[PDB]
Amino acid sequence: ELDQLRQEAEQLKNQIRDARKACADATLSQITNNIDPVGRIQMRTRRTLRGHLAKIYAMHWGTDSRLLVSASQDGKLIIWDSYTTNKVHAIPLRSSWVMTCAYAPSGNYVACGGLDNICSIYNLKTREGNVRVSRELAGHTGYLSCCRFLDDNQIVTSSGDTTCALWDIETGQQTTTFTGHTGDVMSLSLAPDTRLFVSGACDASAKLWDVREGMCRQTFTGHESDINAICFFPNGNAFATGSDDATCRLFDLRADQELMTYSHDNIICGITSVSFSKSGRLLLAGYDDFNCNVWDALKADRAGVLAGHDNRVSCLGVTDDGMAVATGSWDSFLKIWN
Amino acid sequence: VMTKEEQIFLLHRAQAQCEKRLKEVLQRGRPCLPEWDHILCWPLGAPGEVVAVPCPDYIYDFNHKGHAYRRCDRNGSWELVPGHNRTWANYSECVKFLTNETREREVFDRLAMIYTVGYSVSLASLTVAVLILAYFRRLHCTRNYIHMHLFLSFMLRAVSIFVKDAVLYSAGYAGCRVAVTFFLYFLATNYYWILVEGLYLHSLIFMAFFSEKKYLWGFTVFGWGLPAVFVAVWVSVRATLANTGCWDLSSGNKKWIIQVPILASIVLNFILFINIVRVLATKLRETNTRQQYRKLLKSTLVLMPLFGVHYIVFMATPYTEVSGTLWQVQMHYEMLFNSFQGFFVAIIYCFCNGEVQAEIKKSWSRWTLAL
Amino acid sequence: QVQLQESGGGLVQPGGSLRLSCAASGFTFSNYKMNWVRQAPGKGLEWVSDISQSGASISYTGSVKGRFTISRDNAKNTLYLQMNSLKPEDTAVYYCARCPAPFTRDCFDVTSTTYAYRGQGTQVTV
Amino acid sequence: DQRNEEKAQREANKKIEKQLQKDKQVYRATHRLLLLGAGESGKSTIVKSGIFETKFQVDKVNFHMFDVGAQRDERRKWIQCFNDVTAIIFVVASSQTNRLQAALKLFDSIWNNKWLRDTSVILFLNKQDLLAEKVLAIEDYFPEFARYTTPEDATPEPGEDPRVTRAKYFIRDEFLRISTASGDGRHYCYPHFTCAVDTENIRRVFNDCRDIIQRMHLRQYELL
Amino acid sequence: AVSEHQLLHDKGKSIQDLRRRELLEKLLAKLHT
Amino acid sequence: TASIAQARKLVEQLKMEANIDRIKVSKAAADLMAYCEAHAKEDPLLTPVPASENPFRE
Repeated sequence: ELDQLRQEAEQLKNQIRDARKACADATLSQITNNIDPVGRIQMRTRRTLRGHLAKIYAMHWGTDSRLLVSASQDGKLIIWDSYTTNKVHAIPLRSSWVMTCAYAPSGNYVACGGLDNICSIYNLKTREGNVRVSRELAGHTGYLSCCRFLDDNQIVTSSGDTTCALWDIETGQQTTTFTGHTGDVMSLSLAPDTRLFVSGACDASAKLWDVREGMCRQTFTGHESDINAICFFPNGNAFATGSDDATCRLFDLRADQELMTYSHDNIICGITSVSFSKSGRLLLAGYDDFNCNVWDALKADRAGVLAGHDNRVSCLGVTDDGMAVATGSWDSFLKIWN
Repeated sequence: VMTKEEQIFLLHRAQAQCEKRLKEVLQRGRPCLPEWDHILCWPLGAPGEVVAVPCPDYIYDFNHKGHAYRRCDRNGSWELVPGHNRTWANYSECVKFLTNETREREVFDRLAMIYTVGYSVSLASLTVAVLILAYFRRLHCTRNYIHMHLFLSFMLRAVSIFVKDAVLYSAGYAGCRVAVTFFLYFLATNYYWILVEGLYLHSLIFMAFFSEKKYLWGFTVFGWGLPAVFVAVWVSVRATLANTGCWDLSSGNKKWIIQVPILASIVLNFILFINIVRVLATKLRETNTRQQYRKLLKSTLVLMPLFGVHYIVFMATPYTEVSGTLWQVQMHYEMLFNSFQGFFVAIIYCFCNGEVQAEIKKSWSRWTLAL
Repeated sequence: QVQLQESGGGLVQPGGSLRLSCAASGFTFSNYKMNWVRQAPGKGLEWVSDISQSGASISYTGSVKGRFTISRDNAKNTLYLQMNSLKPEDTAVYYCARCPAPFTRDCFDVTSTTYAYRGQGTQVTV
Repeated sequence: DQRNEEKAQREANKKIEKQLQKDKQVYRATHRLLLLGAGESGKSTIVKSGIFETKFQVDKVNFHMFDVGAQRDERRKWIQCFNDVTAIIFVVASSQTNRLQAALKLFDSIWNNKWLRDTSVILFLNKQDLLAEKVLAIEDYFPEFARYTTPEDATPEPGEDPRVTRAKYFIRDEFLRISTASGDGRHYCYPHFTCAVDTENIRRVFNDCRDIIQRMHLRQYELL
Repeated sequence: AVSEHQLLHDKGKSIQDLRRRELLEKLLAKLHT
Repeated sequence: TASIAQARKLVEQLKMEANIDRIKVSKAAADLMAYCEAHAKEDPLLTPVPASENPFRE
């Protein structure tokens, strides 16, 4: 009875569509129509960070807003002091095709990973002093696209085998495995409370997961192409996605709907990175046209354009205190704006 | 080669000998006694003779085959010119000789104007070029470092020519010599930086795998160091074996210390130019028509001023008479090309380059949006 | 939601004809390049035909040139395939695949075993 | 007074840069290759975990070859990593289902990708003995073979059929039909014919890489 | 021969030749005419 | 046959996510608007900071 299951699934998705179209009593634009506009926002490159030989695929801020890690496909992790533009560490990797890097909230660990299907975990605060590898977590089938810590003992990884995983670093084992994406899972973002996370794959679908119940809660559609970036809203009741269809979209977790699209007629390049401000009123987005637009989140108006990279920007991150935004790009340069 | 001071000295020496010979005659008929007329010593003559004296051998510009004539009066004195308090003489056979007529003065002023206009244009363009290349950090390559050194060499060549023909042509002192030394050194460094760029392109193609830092320091020493060596040897042999006045007058076969290495650089760079055009023809043929030849021609013509292949036309020409047409065409050609070569390099490699144009456009756009 | 549903398959007397159709929903049909793939029983997914954004460029595989015809209707959001002079070697389930990203001259992974922007298929058995 | 704390930072940074310079000079001296192919294509014959790494040295020049082992057949997200390589080695079995047309479609997508516009391809058309012994024993799958004629640049070895030459030159022209329609001088295609066992392929990769680097340099000076 | 170096010598010679000629011409001035 | 298991697990997942209580979009928009308004003054990228308090160029 394959056809019966097909028609059951279609009846179910039509019931979901009916349940969603009854809760859209008004649009976000109709409610934020009277808010005063944010004003044109102009940032400047405070610091430019040089030292990487090749393209930068990943950066992650530290939780103290000074230290910053970056990954280059020449095979080096570098931890920078952004206030002084000093390289605090420089870690040689074993496989050069790094594609993700993360920073532990405690500050004693850094995780890399890429086309080797392994997530390595480096110890920065070691008894001797030089940065060695603590664990190499094998067990994925495809490349490692993202990874985020939870504590110094847990880490969630996203992969090209259509699977997210939860790891226990002391054992090297896979606690929970997350299944459901039919395409390569390209991004993650943890909630502020570390009880959920949302992932976006190359099937135009974002899914919400329960880290302790190990199950998928809601599924969000609306994009027309692959989802490259996901960032949570500052309170954990929304998130924003970037796609290859040159649009960002804003979804709600309690309405189970999409609220806003951030698109322009002169934008035909895909989106790489996404970030919210500390207030959540601006949405920063990096594009393949080497720029970074700054949107009004409560509206759909562009408040500024960060210009200055001469290749594909692939990385964004706003600090925990909200002082700076840091961009990396395929021109092997990091920039800090303010 | 024959200075005014040397001619005066020879006249002094000739007078001293004339006076000694006169004393021997004066202490010993009615002949006309010998006399010094400021240029030649007349011999003892007999009354009534017309005394013919071969033109002096110590007067540079006189006809060495002529004779001067002086009339000896029958009364034992040299014949007088009627109405004048002077004796008669005719020197025409010695001097008719040298009546050549100066014209080349202009040919020299015209040359000066040609190259001063050329060097002014080139110097302005090249200062602008070095500023453009130095400001934008994206244009910092090894190639652009060698270009910066080439531009600096051009500018110093122009400055040295200006200082030289302001100090020397408004002698026998220190500053004239320093000016000439700086002129020669900066000529040499410009030629050798042309050769360095040829060698760098040749090694980028035919070696294509080499350490940039070692080669960059080696070329930096080759471009400013070997000139130091042979200009030092030149001032050393000057200050000991010639040391005559300002060192601008050629002193006997030791101008080759500075000139052999330059001509060697010229022939080497021509060889490398031919080799580069050969590899370009090969590569454009293996791409797969007359767009072929148009592109080959454009590449050859843009390489033409960088390797400096216009020097090989007249470098084999020896030192020629100034009154000759070979001198004329050579001087006009080489002044006009040497003075504008830096302008050509500046245009081709800093204003018509794609990278510099994209960079100045994006900077101008961002600073237009800034206001 | 990206949705592609094909229609028109059936049983055809060898030598007959069919007109397959593909309705698309969830995206701007005019920004993409569209495809037909094919899965014969026991064999892998092969490629039949593409068409550009405006139907200017059209490519066919070797064994369908002269027989198949592709066409778009951007106002009606429908893609077509006209199969003529059918052979027993054409018995396969036919899909309507969409290239992943818009405005791109290339598109990659259409004949992959797990491709997201592909319909569920329709059966043609000659 | 914490210049005590800042001079230690400057010292650590100085040591990091003096090591990064050595890493730079060993990075830019090495060439990187991406070995790409299909199943049963001879990609493993040329070699003789998501990434397999192969290190070798021809004429004192260090090459670094990579082969994607444990990845899925999606490719549109991890092939963007291998821009900024010297060449993409592409292996094709030139001899059930049409694998030749699939290799053609993959070559077309690699050629026209927005990020691989600057990367060139060393095309290896494998299995020439099989192609020969099948042609003496192609028109069903490609209707323009009967229309095709052997090129003027046909240079077979002494002892070759005039009809196997035509098959292999047809396949080469079918790849050059794609590589010629776009790019106009930013990336190139270097097609070659290889059998099962022959050791000239390493020297061929060496020569093609030399040509690629030379063209890069002549383009920096705007002479090509 | 480098043109700039040769021109230096050629102009310097011309200056010296004129000055030498001026000496003999001033002497010949009254001696012959 | 594995398609059968795939389809039925898809049905069970759709059933799990089809019964969840939703609030109206007006309410969620009001919540996001309120959060944006309550933290407008604590945001350096939206309200810039005096250069004495900016740690990146003083």
